[PDB]
Amino acid sequence: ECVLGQSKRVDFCGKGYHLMSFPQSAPHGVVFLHVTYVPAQEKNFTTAP
Amino acid sequence: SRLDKVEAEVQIDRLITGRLQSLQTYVTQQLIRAAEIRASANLAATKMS
Ligand SMILES: *[C@@H]1O[C@H](CO)[C@@H](O[C@@H]2O[C@H](CO)[C@@H](O)[C@H](O)[C@H]2NC(C)=O)[C@H](O)[C@H]1NC(C)=O
Repeated sequence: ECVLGQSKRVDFCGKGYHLMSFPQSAPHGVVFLHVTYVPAQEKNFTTAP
Repeated sequence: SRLDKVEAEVQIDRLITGRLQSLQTYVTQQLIRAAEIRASANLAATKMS
């Protein structure tokens, strides 16, 4: 769900909006490099429905 | 109170073996219950996110 696709599940693959992941092999395990999109530099606006 | 230190060991070793087995049974069942509690806690951490 994260190397073979893009997941919409929140915090399943990294903190942020998941873009993609890269698997790396570790001894007796696996390491995922989760690439996410994190919004930055917010600014206040007035809004309306 | 009834037996001397050589006849008492025959009985005390029986008691020790039995009580150690009681503790072992308790700990084994606590591990098996902790696995299920951890599955439930992982599900709750997934539902939170
Ligand atoms: C969006 O507006 C709020 C409200 O003005 C800003 O929050 C205040 O920031 C000031 C510092 O400049 C604090 O002293 C206040 O306590 C904050 N809150 C409130 C309730 O007034 C907030 O900084 C603005 N956000 C952006 C990104 O501009």
